Amino acid sequence: VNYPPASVELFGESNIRYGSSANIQCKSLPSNPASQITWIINGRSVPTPTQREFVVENGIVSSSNVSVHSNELSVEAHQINVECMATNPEGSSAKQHVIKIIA
Ligand SMILES: *[C@@H]1O[C@H](CO)[C@@H](O)[C@H](O)[C@H]1NC(C)=O
Ligand SMILES: [Cl-]
Repeated sequence: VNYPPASVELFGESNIRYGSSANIQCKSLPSNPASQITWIINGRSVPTPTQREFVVENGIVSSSNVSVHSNELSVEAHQINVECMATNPEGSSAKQHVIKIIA
């Protein structure tokens, strides 16, 4: 009856020009109860401004869209490591997405 999200779906630009932002979307796989989306940029948590929840047959999908801005403090070794985590009381799952900053 209750179970954690089995994984997350992570979509977005994989290469962007320095100074621009990448549109990143995270969608949890279905969970019960609903999961909270947390974002991690280069190893540190950042706010989740909004998340949107949908019901499916199994449980609930949580979705969050963010824009990741590339600048001198967010870029490390010419990339940005983005991780999305989906957590409910039964456990959590996560995926990472690497944004390359092109020269
Ligand atoms: C989130 O982004 C996806 C494309 O990556 C888009 O289809 C969807 O409508 C967006 N949702 C919101 C609330 O912006
Ligand atoms: Cl791309």
